[PDB]
Amino acid sequence: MYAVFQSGGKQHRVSEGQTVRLEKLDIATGETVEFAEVLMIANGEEVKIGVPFVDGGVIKAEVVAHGRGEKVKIVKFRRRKHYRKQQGHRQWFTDVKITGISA
Amino acid sequence: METIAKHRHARSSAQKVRLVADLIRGKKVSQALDILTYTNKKAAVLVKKVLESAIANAEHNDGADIDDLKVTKIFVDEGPSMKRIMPRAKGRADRILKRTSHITVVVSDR
Amino acid sequence: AVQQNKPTRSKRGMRRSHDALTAVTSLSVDKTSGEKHLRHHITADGYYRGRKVIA
Amino acid sequence: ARVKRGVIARARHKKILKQAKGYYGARSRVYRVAFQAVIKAGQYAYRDRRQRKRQFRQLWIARINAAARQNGISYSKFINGLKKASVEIDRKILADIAVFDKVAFTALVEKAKAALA
Amino acid sequence: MKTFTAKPETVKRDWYVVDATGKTLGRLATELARRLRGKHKAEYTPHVDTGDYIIVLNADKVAVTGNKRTDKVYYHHTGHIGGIKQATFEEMIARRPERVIEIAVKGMLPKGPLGRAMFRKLKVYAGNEHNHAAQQPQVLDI
RNA sequence: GUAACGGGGCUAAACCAUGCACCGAAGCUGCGGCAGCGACGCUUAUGCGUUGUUGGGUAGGGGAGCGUUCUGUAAGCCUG
RNA sequence: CCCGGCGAGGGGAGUGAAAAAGAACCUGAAACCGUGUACGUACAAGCAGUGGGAGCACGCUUAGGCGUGUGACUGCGUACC
Repeated sequence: MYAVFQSGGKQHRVSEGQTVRLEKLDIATGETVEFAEVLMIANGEEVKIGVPFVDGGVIKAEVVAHGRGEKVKIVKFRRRKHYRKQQGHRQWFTDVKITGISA
Repeated sequence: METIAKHRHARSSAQKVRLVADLIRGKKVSQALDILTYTNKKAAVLVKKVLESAIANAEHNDGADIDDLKVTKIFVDEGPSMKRIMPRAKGRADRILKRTSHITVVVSDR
Repeated sequence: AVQQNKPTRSKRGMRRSHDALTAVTSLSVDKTSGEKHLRHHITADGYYRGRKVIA
Repeated sequence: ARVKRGVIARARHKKILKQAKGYYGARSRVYRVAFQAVIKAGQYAYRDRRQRKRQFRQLWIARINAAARQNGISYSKFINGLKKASVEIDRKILADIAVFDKVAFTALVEKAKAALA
Repeated sequence: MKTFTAKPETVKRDWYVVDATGKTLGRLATELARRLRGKHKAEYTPHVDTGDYIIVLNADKVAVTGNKRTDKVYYHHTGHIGGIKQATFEEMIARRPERVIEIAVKGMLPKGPLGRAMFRKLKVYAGNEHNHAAQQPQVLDI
């Protein structure tokens, strides 16, 4: 069994018991989240395709953690023109655990 | 059980002594002595003396047996240089370097 | 004529890869004294092929 | 008030030389030559953060073409049919399904053909 | 998730056999190169080889259009001063019929070690017989 | 040294007319984050909340910060 | 006390909190030169890196993972003042 859904401007394909990393959400740790815009559900030889959404399809997950990713460096340089510049960056994320797929 | 021997401030070049040092690495002591006896180079004499000193140390300070010894390590390093002057033509002068080396030998039963 | 760029230690080693010395394969044993010597040479005591040649 | 420079200068040079680990020759041994090797690396990283996305989209499209021509349609017609059928699955997921599940891909191709008919 | 990538230790490959009688040179070479590189599989990977082995028979019976039998010229140079040499399509077919198809296909493959390794899976003969019956090739119609 | 299509090769994979798809950029949209300048409401010790818009740069002008040696707070505080 | 030419230089024993404080003697950085181990390299063309990416060796957990070193093959790419 697997399902497709959309979050954070991007799409994911998941099955039960999996941990997924997404953009930051506004929900506290230990709580439950529900995704109710599902694009496809597959259960072996049974395949349901949305046009664009499946009727009565839901994914339930639980929130696990928030955090910050690895650091990146930004470097800018123009030769023979006396110009240089530097910067650093880190990005936020959320982690969820899939508990249920209902078609 | 390992035993050491050193010769410090020896009048030669490390490059010249490493050629002889490479012949006797990992070998039995009797075979090493036989090899060194028939090499027609100046560094053979120095390396031979260091090896003999190492064997004597091993059998006097540590109670070892000659028939079970093996050359487990050997290396050569650089020392200080002496600086001299050599005249050339039309009033020019040049520098001369006299190079020196340190020689180390390690023998063991293992 | 002189170099335009400084060579590398890698090139130094590659050139020196033909400079190794060669050892003697084997030594011979005299039939009377039992000493070791170079093939076709006399011993340090004065023997050659079982006969004393030099006092 | 006379001030010396040794400690700070050494710290700066060491900081720069620690980022050049793994390079060849003087580029990981000498400061003058290793300073230039870090700036260029930064520039290349900045450009590649943008080239990555192009490369991955191209790969997905090639795989989808290969998978569709085995069921009997081409990439352009397949995409047009999905657009007319109102399916909104993206190329990443389409390539994933093309590689790991072929019954579902055949189902999608039939849907597109029916939409185009 | 991260995108799938093929592994050279586990890849399937098959053996095919093709006939070249009365076929157009370039329009055959396109398909040959495509299948040698492996662009017809959903497991295609740019830095891996995922192609098939192909045998070509009757190489001295390919066809060309127009006046190309007398006007197509192959050039090369020897490395000595003045050593430029040329041949015509008819002379090539008379002397070394396999080189025609071989050069045509080689021109259409990636330039580098991987392309040179791709080229090794093509086997061209000038007649109607081959000695690869132990590999059990399948007939392919292009 | 082929050498007046980048190459292979092309009788269309050339040229003219009509139509429908798709590819293609750091352009536009989507999600997350930082900063500058205005307008409007509580009210400011000069803050909060909404909202609109902007952030490629040589010569050169304006604003805000890091680290080093020495003097006071220090007959204090850390340290075999 | 021992090897060595009644050498140069070294190995033990002993002094001292410390001898890698031994007189070439507080601390002992960088260029530069060596010995040992892991991986790669003898059909392959260019500012030597960046994006992707197998295989091999090793450390925690022994559940999926995860970290560290090397890096076949492949897209892009002509130093600084």
